[PDB]
Amino acid sequence: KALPRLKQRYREEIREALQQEFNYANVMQIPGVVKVVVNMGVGDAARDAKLINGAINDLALITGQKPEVRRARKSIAQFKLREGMPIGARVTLRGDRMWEFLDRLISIALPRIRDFRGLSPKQFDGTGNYTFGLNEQSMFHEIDVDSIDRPRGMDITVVTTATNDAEGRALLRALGFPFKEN
RNA sequence: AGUUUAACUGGGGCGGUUGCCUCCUAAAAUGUAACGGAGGCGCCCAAAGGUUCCCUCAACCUGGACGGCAAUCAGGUGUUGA
Repeated sequence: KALPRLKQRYREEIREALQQEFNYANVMQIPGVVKVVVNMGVGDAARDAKLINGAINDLALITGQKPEVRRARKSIAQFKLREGMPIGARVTLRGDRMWEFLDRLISIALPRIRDFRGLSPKQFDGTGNYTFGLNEQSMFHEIDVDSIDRPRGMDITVVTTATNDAEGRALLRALGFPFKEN
């Protein structure tokens, strides 16, 4: 029909490749990309919550979704933080938007960041769910670079049905993630 | 000039206290004294009430850019210690 590039590639070849690398007794034990979450934790919004709107605009122009403004769970004296205030913009991404954002990320943004010597393959939680982070936003072409007054990084996590870092790493590298060899 | 100027009080005075709520004392019903042991109240909320629906934390582990023990994100453990 009109499936995303990455998704048709996934269910055409990557599933079989993962089966070969890990002979799974059941097809439903195959790893799959559940979701990707883009956090934009901005703790600098406590003193002034005017940076959160820029975080929102950035995440929207990146992913395609209005983010969820994560109110603080707790007040912290050191971080100048009360409860309930806007610290962080989260976007959950599932399905077609997820696959499209991953293709965009891989094929555009990661080679667009300065001095891209790869992403660490050790950055797995222990359940085949990856998480890396960025220090800025201009790596996404969707943003007008002239309109970037403040750098605003993020934490991108890719959570999968994999049950270990090995299968997760296989899946991500098959999708085409830049895992440097260390 | 007429009068008032409290009481409890291990004598009285000084000090402290005086009403309400919670615990212990209190002896497994209730209740139970002491200038016995500890605290709190003299409000707040127009939602912090009503109802319908939904959810389940804290803590810990692991991974994560600033981010640090601890901000927000992900996964897991977690039947309750929040």
